[PDB]
Amino acid sequence: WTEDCRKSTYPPSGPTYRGAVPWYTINLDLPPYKRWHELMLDKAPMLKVIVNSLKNMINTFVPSGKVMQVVDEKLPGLLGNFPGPFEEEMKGIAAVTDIPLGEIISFNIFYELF
Amino acid sequence: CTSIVAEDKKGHLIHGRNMDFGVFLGWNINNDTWVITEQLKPLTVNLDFQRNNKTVFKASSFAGYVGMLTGFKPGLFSLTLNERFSINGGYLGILEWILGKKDAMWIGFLTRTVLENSTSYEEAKNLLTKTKILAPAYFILGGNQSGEGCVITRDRKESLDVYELDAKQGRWYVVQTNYDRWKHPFFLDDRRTPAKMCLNRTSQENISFETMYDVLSTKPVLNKLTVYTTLIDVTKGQFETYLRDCPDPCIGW
Ligand SMILES: *[C@@H]1O[C@H](CO)[C@@H](O[C@@H]2O[C@H](CO)[C@@H](O[C@@H]3O[C@H](CO)[C@@H](O)[C@H](O)[C@H]3NC(C)=O)[C@H](O)[C@H]2NC(C)=O)[C@H](O)[C@H]1NC(C)=O
Ligand SMILES: *[C@@H]1O[C@H](CO)[C@@H](O[C@@H]2O[C@H](CO)[C@@H](O)[C@H](O)[C@H]2NC(C)=O)[C@H](O)[C@H]1NC(C)=O
Ligand SMILES: *[C@@H]1O[C@H](CO)[C@@H](O)[C@H](O)[C@H]1NC(C)=O
Ligand SMILES: *C(=O)NCCCCCC
Repeated sequence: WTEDCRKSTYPPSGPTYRGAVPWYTINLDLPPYKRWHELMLDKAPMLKVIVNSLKNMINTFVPSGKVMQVVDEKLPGLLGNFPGPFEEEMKGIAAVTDIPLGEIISFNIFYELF
Repeated sequence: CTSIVAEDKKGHLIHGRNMDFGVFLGWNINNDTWVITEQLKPLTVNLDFQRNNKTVFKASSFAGYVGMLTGFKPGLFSLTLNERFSINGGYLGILEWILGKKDAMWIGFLTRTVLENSTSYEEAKNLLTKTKILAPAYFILGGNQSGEGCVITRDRKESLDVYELDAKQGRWYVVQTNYDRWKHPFFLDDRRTPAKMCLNRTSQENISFETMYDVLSTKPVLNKLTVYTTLIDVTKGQFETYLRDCPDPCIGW
């Protein structure tokens, strides 16, 4: 089932539209390790909520702590170093958010992981 | 996801997409939402990537994820990525990478490389068509001239098909959800057909930012998984994305 094609929905308003999204400027002239510093200082708490909610689904199958030790201690070396800017860009994000590198990587390769 | 590249009567290209994601962490039975989808909306950010105080490319991404799923180079081309499903998906691709074969690029990284470093629509098109990847995907890419819009259905090591615009034959838009165009959509999740009926009712003349946002607001093209809606205009340099909600009643996927 489908709905009647909607009319006059732009500019966005109503219960269809949660809100505008903010702009951040990422200066590529900065080295990759410092590119995300400003953004991650403002967004670190929200991403920490995801990793929590990620731990709860994992916990329903196999205990989460033991799972997360392996992702943090053994995954970064298992996958090796990522090409180009990404190893440093993710290493920066991991340090500014206090989030282990394995979890920042798991977030960034979630497509391949499905 | 749903990605559309339309072409008005005067050859102007509109690129619109919905970003559906978040089935993996389960369901919020208290307010009828997906756990991840709600948690990705406050993470969604717009990014003006600059070099020498000049915009290289703009994008919509989730904070902390360095790859690019939605973006454009102003006046050049626009690129959105849709998830493709396969037998083993990334898992062979990941396995080959660990055991040592690193001749292939991660999916978020390649569109990031293409948006940051490719110079033209044809250059972007060639790289998305023939670059080895670890998992299948859909690349939906529009340009700056008329007729420059296509969906690239990708295997890990091969381009299965490239569906391009042909206004002379009456094809003024290209739609792509999460299923191969020649195949049928999963019975329970057909958003490609309502997307077309809405585009068809709207007509080629009337296609615009407003009508494009109209079709991406029609259920089920809008659904509980829809985190945001981006409308792109490469020639005009306009790039708007909006957080979405689907209040009950509304389909889940
Ligand atoms: C259905 O219920 C969910 C849980 O009650 C809602 O999820 C919450 O949405 C909030 C806003 O979108 C999130 O806000 C953030 O919360 C964390 C946790 O305390 C704070 O650190 C953050 O500062 C805060 N906001 C920002 C901008 O950082 C909640 O995290 C989030 N809760 C969970 C468990 O995910 C859904 O939004 C709700 N949906 C609807 C449609 O009602
Ligand atoms: C885009 O291309 C440029 C140049 O080809 C890359 O810039 C170089 O990247 C390497 C690795 O990060 C650095 O060691 C160099 O210092 C960079 N040079 C310059 C001039 O920036 C850039 O990495 C590419 N971007 C992506 C996303 O692949
Ligand atoms: C469009 O893109 C091409 C590269 O494919 C570029 O040469 C051209 O300057 C761009 N703009 C116009 C108006 O053609
Ligand atoms: C959209 O159809 N599939 C969307 C993107 C997957 C996002 C990976 C983090």
